[PDB]
Amino acid sequence: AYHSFLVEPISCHAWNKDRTQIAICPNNHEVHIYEKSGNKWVQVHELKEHNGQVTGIDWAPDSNRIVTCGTDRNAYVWTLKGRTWKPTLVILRINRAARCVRWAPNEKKFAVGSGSRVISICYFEQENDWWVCKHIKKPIRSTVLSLDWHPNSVLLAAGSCDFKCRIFSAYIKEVEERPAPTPWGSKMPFGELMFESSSSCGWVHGVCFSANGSRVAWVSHDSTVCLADADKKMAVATLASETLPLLAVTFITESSLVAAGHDCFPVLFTYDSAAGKLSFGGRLDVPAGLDSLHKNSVSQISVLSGGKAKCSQFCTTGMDGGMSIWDVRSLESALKDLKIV
Amino acid sequence: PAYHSSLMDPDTKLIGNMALLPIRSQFKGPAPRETKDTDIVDEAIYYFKANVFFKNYEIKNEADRTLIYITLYISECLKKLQKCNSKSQGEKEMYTLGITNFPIPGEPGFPLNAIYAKPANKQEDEVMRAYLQQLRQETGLRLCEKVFDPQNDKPSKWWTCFVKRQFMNKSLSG
Amino acid sequence: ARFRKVDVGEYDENKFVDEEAGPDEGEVDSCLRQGNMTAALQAALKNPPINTKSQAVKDRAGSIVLKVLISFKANDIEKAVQSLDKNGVDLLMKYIYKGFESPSDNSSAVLLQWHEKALAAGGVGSIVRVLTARKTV
Amino acid sequence: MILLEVNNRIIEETLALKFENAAAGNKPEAVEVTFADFDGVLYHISNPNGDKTKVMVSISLKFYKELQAHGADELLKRVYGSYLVNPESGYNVSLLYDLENLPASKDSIVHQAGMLKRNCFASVFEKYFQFQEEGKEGENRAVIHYRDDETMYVESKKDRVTVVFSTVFKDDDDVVIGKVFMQEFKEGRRASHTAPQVLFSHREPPLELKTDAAVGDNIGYITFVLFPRHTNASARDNTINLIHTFRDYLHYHIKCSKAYIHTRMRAKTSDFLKVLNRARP
Amino acid sequence: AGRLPACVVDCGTGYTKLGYAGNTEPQFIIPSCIAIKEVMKGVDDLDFFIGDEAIEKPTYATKWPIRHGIVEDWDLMERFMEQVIFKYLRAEPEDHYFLLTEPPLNTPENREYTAEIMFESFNVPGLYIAVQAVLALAASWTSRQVGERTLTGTVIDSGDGVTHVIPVAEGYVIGSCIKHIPIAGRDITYFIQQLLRDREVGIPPEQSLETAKAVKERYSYVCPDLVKEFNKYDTDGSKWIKQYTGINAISKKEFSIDVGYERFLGPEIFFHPEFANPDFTQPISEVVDEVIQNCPIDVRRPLYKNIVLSGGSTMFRDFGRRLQRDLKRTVDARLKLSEELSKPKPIDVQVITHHMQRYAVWFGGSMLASTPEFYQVCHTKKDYEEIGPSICRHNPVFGV
Amino acid sequence: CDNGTGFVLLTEPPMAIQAVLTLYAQGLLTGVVVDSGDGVTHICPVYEGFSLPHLTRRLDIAGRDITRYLIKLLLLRGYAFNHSADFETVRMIKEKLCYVGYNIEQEQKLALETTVLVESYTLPDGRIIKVGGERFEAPEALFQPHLINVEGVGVAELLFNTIQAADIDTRSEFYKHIVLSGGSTMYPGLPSRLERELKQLYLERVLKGDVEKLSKFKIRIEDPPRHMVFLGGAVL
Amino acid sequence: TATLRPYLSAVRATLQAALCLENFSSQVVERHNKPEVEVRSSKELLLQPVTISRNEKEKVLIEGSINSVRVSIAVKQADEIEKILCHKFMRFMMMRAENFFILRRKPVEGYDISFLITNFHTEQMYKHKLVDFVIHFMEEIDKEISEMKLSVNARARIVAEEFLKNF
Ligand SMILES: Nc1ncnc2c1ncn2[C@@H]1O[C@H](COP(=O)(O)OP(=O)(O)OP(=O)(O)O)[C@@H](O)[C@H]1O
Ligand SMILES: Nc1ncnc2c1ncn2[C@@H]1O[C@H](COP(=O)(O)OP(=O)(O)OP(=O)(O)O)[C@@H](O)[C@H]1O
Ligand SMILES: COc1ccc(N2C(=O)CS[C@H]2c2cccc(Br)c2)c(OC)c1
Ligand SMILES: [Ca+2]
Ligand SMILES: [Ca+2]
Repeated sequence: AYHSFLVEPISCHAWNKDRTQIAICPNNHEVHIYEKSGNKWVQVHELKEHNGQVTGIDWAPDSNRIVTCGTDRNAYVWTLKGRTWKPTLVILRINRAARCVRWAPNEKKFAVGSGSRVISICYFEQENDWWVCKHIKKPIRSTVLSLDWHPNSVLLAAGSCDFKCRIFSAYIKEVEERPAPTPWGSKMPFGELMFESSSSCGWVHGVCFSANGSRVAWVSHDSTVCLADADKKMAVATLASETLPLLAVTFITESSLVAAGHDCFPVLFTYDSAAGKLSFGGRLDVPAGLDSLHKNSVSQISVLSGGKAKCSQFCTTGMDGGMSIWDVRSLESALKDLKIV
Repeated sequence: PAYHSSLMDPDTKLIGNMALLPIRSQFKGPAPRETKDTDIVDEAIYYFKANVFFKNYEIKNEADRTLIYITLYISECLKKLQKCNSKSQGEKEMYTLGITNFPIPGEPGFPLNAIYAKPANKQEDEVMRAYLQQLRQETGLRLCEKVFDPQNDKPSKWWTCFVKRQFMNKSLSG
Repeated sequence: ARFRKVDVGEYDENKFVDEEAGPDEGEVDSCLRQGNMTAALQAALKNPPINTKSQAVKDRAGSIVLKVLISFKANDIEKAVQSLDKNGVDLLMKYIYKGFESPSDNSSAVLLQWHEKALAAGGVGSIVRVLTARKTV
Repeated sequence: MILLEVNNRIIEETLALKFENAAAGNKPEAVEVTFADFDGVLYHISNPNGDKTKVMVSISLKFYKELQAHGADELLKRVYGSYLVNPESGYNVSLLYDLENLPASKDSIVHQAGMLKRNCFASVFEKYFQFQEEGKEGENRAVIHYRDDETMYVESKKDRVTVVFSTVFKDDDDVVIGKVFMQEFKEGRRASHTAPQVLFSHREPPLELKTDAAVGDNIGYITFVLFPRHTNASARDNTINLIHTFRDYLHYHIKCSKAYIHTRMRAKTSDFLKVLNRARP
Repeated sequence: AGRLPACVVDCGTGYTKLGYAGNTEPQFIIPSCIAIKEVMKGVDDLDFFIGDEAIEKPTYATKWPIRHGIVEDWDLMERFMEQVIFKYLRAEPEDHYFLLTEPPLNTPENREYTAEIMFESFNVPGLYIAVQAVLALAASWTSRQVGERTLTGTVIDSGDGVTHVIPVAEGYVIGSCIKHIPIAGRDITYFIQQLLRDREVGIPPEQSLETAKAVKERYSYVCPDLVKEFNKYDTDGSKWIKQYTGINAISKKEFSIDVGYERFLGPEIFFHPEFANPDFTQPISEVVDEVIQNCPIDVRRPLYKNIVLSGGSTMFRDFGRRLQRDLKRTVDARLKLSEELSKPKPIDVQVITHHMQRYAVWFGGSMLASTPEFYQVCHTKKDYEEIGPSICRHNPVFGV
Repeated sequence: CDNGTGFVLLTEPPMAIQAVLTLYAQGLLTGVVVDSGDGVTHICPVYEGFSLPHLTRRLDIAGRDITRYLIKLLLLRGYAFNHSADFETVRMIKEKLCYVGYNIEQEQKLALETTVLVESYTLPDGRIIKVGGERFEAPEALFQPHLINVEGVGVAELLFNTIQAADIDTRSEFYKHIVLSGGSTMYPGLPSRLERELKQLYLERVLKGDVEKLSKFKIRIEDPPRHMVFLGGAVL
Repeated sequence: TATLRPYLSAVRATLQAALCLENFSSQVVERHNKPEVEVRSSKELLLQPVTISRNEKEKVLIEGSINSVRVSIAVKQADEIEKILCHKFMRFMMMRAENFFILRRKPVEGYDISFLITNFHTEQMYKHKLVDFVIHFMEEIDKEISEMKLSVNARARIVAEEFLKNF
């Protein structure tokens, strides 16, 4: 199920709680929100505040709040008042572009990765009435490309151009408290580096925690996909691909990953817990001048329903301005040789 | 720009929104009697060759409406005069053309309907029709002595040449 | 404007910093004379100088692997390449590109043949890892 | 246009207009014109002392003395007769036309005037085509510097007359485009076996120069060997008309060659841009 | 200057002016056309003619590369220069600096393309791309009305394509304030052709335009008032109606016709376009006033006091008078309403008409390329070599 | 109300002080303010609470100058601009396309060797022009006055001397609290250029050359997202 | 040839692996955005430069970075006339780099022509088509250079004949 929102790139997207609306960045300074009406999409909002290209974009489900970050070095939390979205400025205190952003699952915090080689954890102080933030600096040495929160809203996965996937503690006791011990460690003071990949090459474009947080997976520019298992001393299974670099990835079950990138199509990866190994599960997109649904690189993927434990539908957006909805069930029946988990 | 009538008077009468200007004529009609050396028909004929090239004409006085009407009618005379073969045969057909019931303001066929007021009632109607006809018989009579080279059977090519131009791209026949 | 000539960035504290012997000559030579190619390739793709700053020792390994690729017979290339594992193909691909940097005689003619075979086994991704490497042959 | 013309259009149209008016009975208009020709020639057409009934045509050539040493004055006198007068200060030859006393066939002198330059050159060739014919050998060859850094050498031999040109190529590449052209001249007899023979040397001067020859990576030497069928009285003029335009003929074509390539480049570059913009959605 | 005069080329929509600097009149004035034959192998690219010789070639197609509107064919222009140089001017291109005139508001890219041809193909020792308006202004310094050099003024260039109203300040054109008028020498000829079709008989069909163009150049003028003029004509047709004759190509016979109202009616379209153009109705005097009014306040009077003419279509007798008068009426009228709306010091409007008008641009170009200044400012072959064609984007101003 | 030499309880022009209102909005009492608008550019050091008339300097180069320079620059590239007539037009071009170069030698290479800097801008009359290297050439005036024929040292070196002529017990506080203010301080890269320029100067005229001791040089130029002066009044 | 198809094949596979770019805001300068392969101010953003040679004269240099790729081509120049024709042609195209938005105004030292493809190009154009263009370009410039050579020679002959046959 492919839909064209524009011939230009969809820099990033984010869906609201009931996947009734989707927010996309048309490769510019704004964010357009579309809503489904029958079998059509109807544009309903336009968020024009960023004075630079929007890079990140997320939607806190329950509080129904949208957060955005752009190359203008700013982040804005958007709150819906009546029939219009109003932006509240958050000072990230970074001197370089913001590159990505994600709300923690508990909706009380949000992290922004930037070209300042730092991660800005933001929260609201209802006292002085506004958003502040603490910086996670060490040992980041380059631009942070992607982020993903662990289910406990404390552990944070981050991929940067220094070729590393790292897990940091994002503990902000001003709005939450003592995180319960996790297989990644018991001590989680703010900024604590819980884990760092070992590879010394390949920019890490995407990172993703599994539904229960015991596993983190990342995709690098050296055309490889990795997964670290905390229930196995943080061992890392690696799989070198024969094709182009993946740019986005996410679990669809505790042992299955779906990624997409410059090949322009979604693929499947499975993890053998026992063997501690990853395998290529195959192409999910089965047949301009291309046999793929998207006509350019897919740069984002997101779970629409079933969560990361039993994903039934997922979404991809790419540089072709396309947005595609994939149904796991339908895929399994169309590719009888497909084996998930 | 174009050439406008200067005969409008603070005491000039009206028939519709046209100016009922006097004319030195022996034909019958409601036209006031003219005493001055020249009148509205003379003014229109003097300005013809120049005005006929213009496409846009700004109506200033109700006098301009009478002036425009005569200008358009002159064109009609040339169309008919052209095919004549003697000042005499020409004068004959000027009468015959002057008698034809051309369209009047408010009627289909009369151009400039957005500019000329329609006769308000049956009286204004008959009087307007009478004033236009009078103007025609008189205009047509004077053109002849202007159009036929002193050597009869010769409608001057200097008049005939205008036979295809249309003042403001309009026509009393179109 | 004397001061605008010193690149202060040069001493910047953000300037990223990378994480800082070869094949057995006799082994491959044996396999070569000894009889067959495939084993020679594997011996040649062994212990690459990925960690030595010496351009000489790196060029040393290069010469060895190269000699093997030329000694091969156009029709024995596919078989050999296919004996390698993914990591092997990746490393082979790196030697082929290093080869392209030293044209002599018609070594490129043969290197292009190996590239075709290596590409068939490792896919475009093996080339990606040639570009991605921070430590190389 | 492949061959270059030999007559100056400005001279011809300026005289033609004046004559047409003189014969029509109109008063004379004043005339002042400065212009040029190839090989650094400078002309001047004017009214001496402001007398409009008089039209003077003057030509200036830096190397005129050399042509004078080879019968130039005598030849010009034959062709122009009474129209030739003392030269205007700054010029070497001056033609004078009295608008009040013109010949019956004006169109005839108008064309001879247009050839003023070519006629200043004529004598050097007639002298050697004359030697060759009278079997007078051993006569010293002539050296004409038609340009500041180029020379033409003419020598008569038993059965042939040789005309050598020491030409220069500015753009180092132009030497190459030139070698290509001279190569076809070299093999010309494969196209016309009776045509003159052309030899070509690059950097090295021919034997016919045995004399301050210029050695250089940009100097080209073109030898034309003219035979009796080219030098006799019947072909002589046409031969002179061709041979004297050779050097400018070669450079003219080299430049037109580059023009034709520019069009090729425009067509190809344009083709590419189409394929590139087709890569857009 | 050195030994040889520089080459000066002014290529117009309809005619090209060629010659050597220093002269008062061009040595050649030919139609701006080129006739070609239509995978060019051999040397077919050289089989072309230009100017008059290119107009009615039996087996060649005529082409007009220069004309407001369509993209420029550089192949055609480059070829054109080959003959301009080796056939007409007969100049060794490497021995002469060249001055070429560009159309108003020409892009800088086109300047680089011109430099590529001149330096790369013809190997000239120097090039100068001149702005017509500046040369026009300079040409006028030749007038007895203006005895003091100035490069501030309003240029009215009317030739064969479109008439331009170009304001110049201290030598630099205020491009954002340029305006053009859909009326020129070709429009006028076409109009006179229509008036003649309506009256005169015998004019050879394939000579209709030819005869009009001739009547226009020999008998036309701008009258002060239409009705009065018409009256003079109908009153004493003896001293106004002229006679014109020509030879009809197919019979080589003479055909004569009466020349009449067209004499003054043709040029009238400058002042009343609606006469022959349904889409344009703004009188020239108003366009000029409109243009000047759009320029900086503090330069408006200098522009009004130095409106300069240029081009063959400004050669009609009393063109300057008519224009100055109509422009004074418009200006004086406006100043009145402002006073009558409450003390603007009267604005001096003056249109300059001089003897070197028909070829104002070429003449201006000739005079400039005859000065020592010209050789200093002009870009050289070495500059083009070391910096590239971009140097020809800017062409220094001088003369004052 | 904040009054401006070009645009519009009341702000007051250097030499409520505008420099303090700026620092104030940042919740600061000490620090040096660099305010560049449409007419002039100042450097106002503020010590714990209020301004210091002395040591405050000024630069005869700002917005209007950069706009003017951009007009000359576009003229040298073949575009027929008039200094009085198109001033507003080029100003908009300046605001949309101009920026400050980090490494000039590097910027010149990009402009001279590639077309990545080339941007199109449509003029009011419909014509389309192209602006490339002049995008960073115009603002460079701020660092090299002579380019626009003005004597001086350039905002960067000027900012250096201001803080050097200050107490040694304050130099640190000031250095780590330089804040930008004004429309002419929004050129992308301006903050970075200042920092690089300051480090260079420091290493040469302070550290005399001791490169190793540079790393511990605390340089933080605050370039807040927001017309700080107006902002200052508001809060107060 | 027997060696052209294999050469172009290697070049194509290499270009596809290198044309994997994304928008990248400067990390060194506040709010700038520059082709990393040109400024090279962040070692970690540059990929390894690689070459593909056909022989010792014909080759291609491909330099990757996170947001741009520089491609340099060593064109086949068999003789003198071919050398100058190639230089004139490459120059002709470079003077027009703005319309040829993926060309570089000057070649990397050692090559005859260089391309600079950025994320902006790969965003607006199908990267597989840009790959095709480079390969297409490589094949076409040899043909064009050959046609020009024949063209010069052919016109040179007719020119010599025309002059000679008039004597
Ligand atoms: N005396 C004259 N009166 C009216 N028109 C004339 C006169 N002489 C020449 N013309 C007209 O001048 C026109 C040519 O003018 P000119 O060659 O100066 O302009 P152009 O440069 O060719 O065109 P443009 O400058 O617009 O590109 C022709 O229409 C010619 O008929
Ligand atoms: N985004 C921008 N980038 C660069 N310059 C800008 C920008 N926006 C405005 N400017 C310029 O900054 C100047 C206006 O600055 P400001 O708005 O600070 O002036 P002002 O406060 O009215 O005057 P001053 O600040 O001189 O009293 C003008 O030159 C304007 O063009
Ligand atoms: C329509 O074809 C043209 C394109 C460009 C120009 N020219 C220029 O752009 C710079 S000067 C002028 C010109 C004039 C003669 C030859 C050459 Br090449 C170029 C030109 O002359 C007006 C014609
Ligand atoms: Ca002209
Ligand atoms: Ca201010």
